[PDB]
Amino acid sequence: GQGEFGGAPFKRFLRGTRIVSGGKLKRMTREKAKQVTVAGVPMPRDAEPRHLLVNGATGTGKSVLLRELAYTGLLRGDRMVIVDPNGDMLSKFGRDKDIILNPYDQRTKGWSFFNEIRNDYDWQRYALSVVPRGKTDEAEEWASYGRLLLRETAKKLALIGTPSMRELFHWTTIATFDDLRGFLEGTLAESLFAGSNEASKALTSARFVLSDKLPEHVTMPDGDFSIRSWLEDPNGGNLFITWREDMGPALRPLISAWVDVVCTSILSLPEEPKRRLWLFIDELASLEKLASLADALTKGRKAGLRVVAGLQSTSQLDDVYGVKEAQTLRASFRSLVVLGGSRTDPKTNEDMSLSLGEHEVERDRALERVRERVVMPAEIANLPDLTAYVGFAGNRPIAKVPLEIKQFANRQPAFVEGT
Amino acid sequence: GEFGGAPFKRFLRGTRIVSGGKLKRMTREKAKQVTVAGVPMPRDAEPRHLLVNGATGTGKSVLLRELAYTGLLRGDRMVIVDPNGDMLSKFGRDKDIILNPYDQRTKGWSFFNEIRNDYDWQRYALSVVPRGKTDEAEEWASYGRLLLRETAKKLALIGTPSMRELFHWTTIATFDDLRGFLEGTLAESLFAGSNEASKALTSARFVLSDKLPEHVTMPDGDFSIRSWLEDPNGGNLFITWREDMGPALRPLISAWVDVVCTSILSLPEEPKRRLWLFIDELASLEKLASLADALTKGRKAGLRVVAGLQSTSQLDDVYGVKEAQTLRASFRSLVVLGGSRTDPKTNEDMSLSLGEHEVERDALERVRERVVMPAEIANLPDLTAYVGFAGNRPIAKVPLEIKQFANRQPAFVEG
Amino acid sequence: NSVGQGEFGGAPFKRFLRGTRIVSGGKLKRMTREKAKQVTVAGVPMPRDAEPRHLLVNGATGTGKSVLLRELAYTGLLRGDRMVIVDPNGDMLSKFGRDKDIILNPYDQRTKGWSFFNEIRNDYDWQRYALSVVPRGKTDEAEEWASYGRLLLRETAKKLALIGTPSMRELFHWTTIATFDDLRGFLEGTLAESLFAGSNEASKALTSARFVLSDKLPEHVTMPDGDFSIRSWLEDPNGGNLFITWREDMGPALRPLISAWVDVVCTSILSLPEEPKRRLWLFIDELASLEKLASLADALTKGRKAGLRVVAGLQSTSQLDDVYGVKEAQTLRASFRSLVVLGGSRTDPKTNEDMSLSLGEHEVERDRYALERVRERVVMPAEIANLPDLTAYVGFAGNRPIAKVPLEIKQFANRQPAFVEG
Amino acid sequence: VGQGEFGGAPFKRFLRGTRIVSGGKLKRMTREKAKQVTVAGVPMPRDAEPRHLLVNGATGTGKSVLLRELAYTGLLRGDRMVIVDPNGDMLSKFGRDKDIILNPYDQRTKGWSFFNEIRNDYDWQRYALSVVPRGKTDEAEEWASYGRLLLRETAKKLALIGTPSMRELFHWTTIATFDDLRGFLEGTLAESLFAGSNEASKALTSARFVLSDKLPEHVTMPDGDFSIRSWLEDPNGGNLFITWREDMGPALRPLISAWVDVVCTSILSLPEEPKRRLWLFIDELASLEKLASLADALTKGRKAGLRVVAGLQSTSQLDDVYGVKEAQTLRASFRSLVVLGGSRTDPKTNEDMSLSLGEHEVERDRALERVRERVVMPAEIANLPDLTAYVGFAGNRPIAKVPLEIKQFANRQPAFVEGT
Repeated sequence: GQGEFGGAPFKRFLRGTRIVSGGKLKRMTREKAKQVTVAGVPMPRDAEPRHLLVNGATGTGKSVLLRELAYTGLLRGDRMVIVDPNGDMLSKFGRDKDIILNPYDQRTKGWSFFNEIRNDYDWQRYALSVVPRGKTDEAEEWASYGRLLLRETAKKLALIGTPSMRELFHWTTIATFDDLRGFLEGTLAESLFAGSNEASKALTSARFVLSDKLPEHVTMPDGDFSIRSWLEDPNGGNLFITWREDMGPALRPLISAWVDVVCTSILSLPEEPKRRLWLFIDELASLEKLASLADALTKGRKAGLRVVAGLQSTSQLDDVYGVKEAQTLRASFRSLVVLGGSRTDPKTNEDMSLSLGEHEVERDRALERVRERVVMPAEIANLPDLTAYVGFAGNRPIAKVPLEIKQFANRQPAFVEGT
Repeated sequence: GEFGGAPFKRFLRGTRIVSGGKLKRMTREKAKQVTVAGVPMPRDAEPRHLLVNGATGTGKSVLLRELAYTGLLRGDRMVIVDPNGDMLSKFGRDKDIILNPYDQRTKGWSFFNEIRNDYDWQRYALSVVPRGKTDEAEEWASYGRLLLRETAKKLALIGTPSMRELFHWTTIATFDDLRGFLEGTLAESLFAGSNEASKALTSARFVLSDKLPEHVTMPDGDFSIRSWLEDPNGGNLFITWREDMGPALRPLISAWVDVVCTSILSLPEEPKRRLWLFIDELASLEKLASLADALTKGRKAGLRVVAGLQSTSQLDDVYGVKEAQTLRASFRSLVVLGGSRTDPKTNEDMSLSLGEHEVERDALERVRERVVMPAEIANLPDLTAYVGFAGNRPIAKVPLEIKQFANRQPAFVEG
Repeated sequence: NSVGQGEFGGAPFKRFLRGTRIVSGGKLKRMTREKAKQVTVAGVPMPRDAEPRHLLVNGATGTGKSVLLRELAYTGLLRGDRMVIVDPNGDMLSKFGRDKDIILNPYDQRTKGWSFFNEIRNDYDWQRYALSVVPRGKTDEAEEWASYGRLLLRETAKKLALIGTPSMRELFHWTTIATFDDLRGFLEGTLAESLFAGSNEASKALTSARFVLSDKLPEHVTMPDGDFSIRSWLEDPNGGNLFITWREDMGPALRPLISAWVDVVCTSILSLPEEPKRRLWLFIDELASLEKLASLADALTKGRKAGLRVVAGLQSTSQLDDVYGVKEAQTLRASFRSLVVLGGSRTDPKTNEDMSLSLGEHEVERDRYALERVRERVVMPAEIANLPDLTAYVGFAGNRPIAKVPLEIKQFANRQPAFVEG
Repeated sequence: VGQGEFGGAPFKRFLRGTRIVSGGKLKRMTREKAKQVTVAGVPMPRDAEPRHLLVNGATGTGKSVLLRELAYTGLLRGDRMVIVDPNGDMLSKFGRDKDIILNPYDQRTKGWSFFNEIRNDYDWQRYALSVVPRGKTDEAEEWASYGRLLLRETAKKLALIGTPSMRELFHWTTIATFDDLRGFLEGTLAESLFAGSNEASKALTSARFVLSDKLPEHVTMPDGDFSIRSWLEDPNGGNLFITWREDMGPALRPLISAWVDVVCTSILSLPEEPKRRLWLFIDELASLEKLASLADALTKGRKAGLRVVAGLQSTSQLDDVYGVKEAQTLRASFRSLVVLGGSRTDPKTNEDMSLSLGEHEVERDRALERVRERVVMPAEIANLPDLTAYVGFAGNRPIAKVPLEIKQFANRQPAFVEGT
């Protein structure tokens, strides 16, 4: 037990979590093939499609660690989608062949979920992306009505030839109740939304849900861009989802929609043994409760999906997905990075400490067997910023390593106001 | 050697851990057996079920594949909830069955094919409309089943057991027309008379509009899962689906699994019958109405259930904390492939399930400790499992072997 | 350290101080052995004074609960005791059923004819047995509806009995088939006339009642009719034993009917005339499979004068919480004074900890090679998780030590067919 | 060197916490000059009487025996008392000729209706609170609230028009048509409150249902002019036995609860009488409804000389009736405790009773060691032989494990006498 373990040195390590020096770990994870790095430590190739969760408070260095991972991944020639706040990564790594999705950036592609519909089963599939899962069981009940209204109205507008978001928005939120009812006639939603006060209530509810989710889909520049098509296009570049932060709350549902689209879509890609696709989520708890994320993290190995998500508050993720599902979600990331919580959040520091784990050891007093936290909650609360604990999936020791704020030159403007 | 902690002088009580080899030696029996991570399964443990708990990528599919394989080598019949037809492509024989609305080789089916007696109506309505997540959601499901069983019962009477017609009436016909159709059935007056009754009907329509879709588009036929179970030949059943269509087929796939679960309870007394039920992921299905009884009352029918579980937290979400516990407790044998290090709560849970032991070491010292620390589970290499069979048997840390199986058929064939 | 050797799975000790004492099966049999004729629990004679304080048999599936209950019932029959048995698949009926015994199973040729009408003696019996037909709601709201259902039930049935037509078919028609309006008219003249009319709330209440009754009454309607009265049967000294059977593929459908019968028994014994020598057993295979009974609790608490002895199996304490709710489920379990632990599954460490705790700890002094005082579980949760099947921990009420004893699968020949299609 | 009363290891010195003493030693300590009542043979400190006693124990542990002994010794002292007496057991043993009986189905019962307790105008809500006890849930209590409004206004009017009939009250509140009731209510405070919107109609409907559940037994109750308030004030009044045959417990639950609550509110109005001593025996606290006045009676009845003794078989059941918070406050209102032990099937309760008994800090030989431990382990409570109790009086008194004696009492009267 060396100067890597912050506690008392020991004679022998019995069981539990082993802690090693940053150098030792880099030595251990170093592999023949080209690798991406996590805080200077090469990531085991087999760990990539098992995902990485970067947990740490504000200012701890999450964006720095994600920037480095994206970079080294780019150096290896990997394709990737990046939920990029303020277009930071777009400005540093954006190539000419790359895509931009941002309703207010002039360089943005034109799109509407209509562009992702291939089969009839895709209507509900993407209605689930446009209208994410409700926060509460009741909110999800409403969302359920909203999706019905959405998929039926949209399916019809597509049939009559005018797949216009402006139209869809008019019918679902502007047309009088009765006119809407009439428009619905002939669709699976005709009768379901009529006959009782309950049915009328369900319709009213659906209207309200769509009135909240659709707005930005409307104002979003039209085009033929298809995320599904883009994913299949080998020569497709990388996708940068950007937005100015003063408009985060407004774009929350559109951005969530795009992330979810990617998540469901990869499950439809043709068997491609060599494909490697990254999905960078700056902050997992800032998006809405996504419907397909969980499955993408569990079933996207065949598609070569590699998800890297930052999380500033485990508590916020519980608020968004609910406690049970938030745990299942976090449990779907096999590799972890702890940047530490704030000393104002002892509950999170304990969680991170627990996550890192205990070790059983023998020390010279004869000999004493002692179980202890490899990293105490207090050590985490006092972690200097830009310092991280790296715990890759499987039987690997953890290591306290420092993050380096590499400098990257602006290869492109982060934002270009759309006219 | 096998115990990760400090070696000891004497074992007193609790969980005994043993080497993989020693366990194989202990579990080894005369009769032909199936294997769990290479460990022969005690014959008596088969009908007491096995729960394979482990995070993503820990090797659950591999373990279930081995188990199924060895059970096949023994000539055992089985039903397999098979995602992407992986097991169908490897073990599907020519006499075997396929249930998949989008696969050309699928059998035709509608729950109507399972009705023999009058009580079967509610029995299978429970399959088509699984238990609600919440008490309120189950209240609506309850109305949905009423509307379903009464509508379906009448169609069967007039001679038109059409899934298409069922769907029409339950969700397309106008409120008033449906009302008229229901006249003469037990649901006539129950759905009329007050706002509350109208609300109930509306709720029913919505439930059925969510559950029935895939039953309607399902290629129709005369195939009966009950008749299948009785048929000594029958073959094996592979319930497949392409994963990009999982969420849409969730209710139909759940319906089939539940149909099996209730149906075995009606099978004629058959002492040597052996039937396996492989569920890739228990928490991905809806809250099944008959699983629990099937796990508790299926010994006489020879039902052997093997279910994977990636998140205990997710099962709680689907069944509720109380009922999920009862459900997990219904499996007598356990396998732990370990949680992620991002889920310390689950590692603690598996550690606790593995158990403590009281031991003497060193003026000797008496100590109680976990045979397997939560931290040992979080650092478990993938394809490594802890096998804890039912009864008084020690546990063992054994490696899983990725056996290679050649494709003896195509996983999916579009219709 | 010449103590704890053999019985106690932990380290042998010098002196026992306080807490739970564990003894060998042989020694317990020695200690509970009594002069009078006794029934046995896993081969251990049950203290006579413990009989009317009830027994809870807790254990996961396959642990041997049925074997234990079978043994207890058998030894009780050898002593000539009367008993009611909730008998799944008529297993006990097939082995212990005699000619003078009764059967209640709507689909068995041998069943007696019955309807709750047969139990009405006084005016207060209408609500009393309405509580049996319509068990307590799972939730507060569900119970509110059941409440409206009992109101609709007792008033409708009361009138049918008055006009001379006590028909379950007529009762079912009015309560769930007749139109809202006709029902209202039928109710005119009854206590339910105006309670179900006048506002949307009242209409909603009526609608709710209809639904409850639509769920509960079915099997009562199809139940072969007759004049058999469980109350009269209990009072009949020469009455035999009652077997409540059903084929398991029909358990769910029969749940409310069977629950009704069990509850009828529980309320009725409280009305039995004082008979100091009366001994009546109630065997419940699985307590959590029945509905939330309205009278079980009082029967477990106030039935000693009637000579009521209840033996209930329980596979999941969690399932019981789900049926009765956590508070009431605890109170219910606490109503049984003697306990048997057949051990949970290793997949359920929470129940094993529960069972371990229930068995209790002991404080003991041990030689360190200078004495050490230590508190510990007599039985570790892990010991319960590794308990071989057909093994039980018997803990009788009062100051009795516990013992780890094996269950013997005694063989009984079929003295009658389990089920006879009707 | 710690002695035979503490079940654990003997110790050198006692430092702090709960002291356990032998039964004999405690009797010696609590023994007083004045005449006393006994708890499991232990004389009860006179100052502990008006601070109440809670007898906690599973079924068959001996609660009824203990309460019977207490009542008996209280009678020997000439104390007046109200007894919630199941099956008339105590009535049959201690019932004198001058005593009162309240039981709708016993021929010896007095005639009564809550109308008999109304003196002032504020008594209408006061006793409506007795007839319609607190709701189990916040919503149930909202309905109960509407029920009390309907009850007090309807009853107030019937009293005015001269026909204070329970049958009339019941007709209007649950039989008359919605509209007729509305008309009857015109002119009362409830006229407009129950009209004007769907919400108002819903409230009225709710009230009807509540009353339909609570009033039945009040209607069938033999009428008479007996007043519990007047009885309490009557010096020469005897004792009151509230009896019922157990097969009718559920049906009588609301009526019996009403009577118990009537007593609880009523003593708060009794004239200042320094020498008054009145006992209230409740066989099982959690079997009654959620009483509205019990709490105040336990807290403000010392001036009236109220002494409450209540049995409690399940603390969990009391939580169910009163709610966890209020149930705790209620139990905390009893200053003296008796533990007869839980069942071994209820380790949670045994831990509760163990904790209640408390720990002690002690010094033992084994250099000396300071140790904190439970005076009574949860396991000792689970193995407690029946008819054995731990007595812990209020204040700074040690506890003691004492056995209960099943004294025999001869039937001085029939327990029940079929009405009519």
